[PDB]
Amino acid sequence: PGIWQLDCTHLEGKVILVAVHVASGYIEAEVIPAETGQETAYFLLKLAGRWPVKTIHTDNGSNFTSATVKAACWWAGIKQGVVESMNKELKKIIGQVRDQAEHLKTAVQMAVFIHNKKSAGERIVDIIATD
Amino acid sequence: PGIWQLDCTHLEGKVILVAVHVASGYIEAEVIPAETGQETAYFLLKLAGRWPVKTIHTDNGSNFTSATVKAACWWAGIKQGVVESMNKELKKIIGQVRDQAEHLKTAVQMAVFIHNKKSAGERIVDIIATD
Ligand SMILES: Cc1c(-c2c([C@H](OC(C)(C)C)C(=O)O)n(C)c(=O)c3ccccc23)cc(F)c2c1CCCO2
Ligand SMILES: Cc1c(-c2c([C@H](OC(C)(C)C)C(=O)O)n(C)c(=O)c3ccccc23)cc(F)c2c1CCCO2
Repeated sequence: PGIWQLDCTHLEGKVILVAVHVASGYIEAEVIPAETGQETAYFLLKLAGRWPVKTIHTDNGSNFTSATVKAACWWAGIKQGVVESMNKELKKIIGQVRDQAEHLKTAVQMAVFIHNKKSAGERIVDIIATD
Repeated sequence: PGIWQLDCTHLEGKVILVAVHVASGYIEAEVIPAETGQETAYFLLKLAGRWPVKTIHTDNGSNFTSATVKAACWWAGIKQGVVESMNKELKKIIGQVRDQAEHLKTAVQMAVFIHNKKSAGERIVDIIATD
């Protein structure tokens, strides 16, 4: 309901931060300059401002040890194979549309759109609203 | 239902792109480096990937003339005093929390969170889900 999994993946020497709403498979993603606490914190603030984020999961717990990330979670009131499949599907879609944009970040957002419409977007709206 | 108003506002020599979902008052915002078509286009791709965006309104139509923006609207299938009040409320909240962060962008996302929880976030979930 309020559980999100956040992980970073690397592509073309850039870092893609991927958040998956576990119950629906819905994704939000950003291309970030480096895999740093400051970027993770800022991403969390944005995420928490639009969805009711209760709990964050990750495949790399050390991701969430910086004072900056701890601050974001404190302020927003957050605590610590669906996700694997959603990440798999996203990487595949990026591959499929990559040639249609100059910038990786553009391909990433095209892939997020395709994924969420193919839905995960309808399902998250349903879960948060009925809950 | 699918109508969003996008406008830029300037604060501390930076540019804040503010999108308001007209029916609910819900806001998404980003601090962007410059008031350019490339930034607007990228913002639209992200917005359209998470919400069902049908129509975009603005107080400055010239904002949406670049080939980049036209491309975003084409690809995502988008066409061209609530908004004034929501923008007013956002600027006020940024003012109120500004001293709590180093970076303006951080204050902006704190203000978006406060605004959406004070709700606009619950109402958009309701409108998109029942529609
Ligand atoms: C100050 C701060 C920080 C914080 C920052 C802020 O910048 C980020 C880009 C990391 C979000 C800021 O603008 O102040 N910075 C820059 C820090 O250096 C920092 C150090 C320790 C603890 C928090 C922060 C991080 C947060 F997630 C946060 C807050 C305030 C409440 C909302 O959540
Ligand atoms: C190529 C492109 C462009 C586009 C780009 C892209 O970069 C942005 C940062 C502007 C999103 C890109 O990565 O290719 N660029 C860089 C252009 O120079 C451009 C020029 C004319 C028309 C579209 C674009 C803009 C779009 F909104 C877009 C697309 C493809 C379909 C999805 O929507």
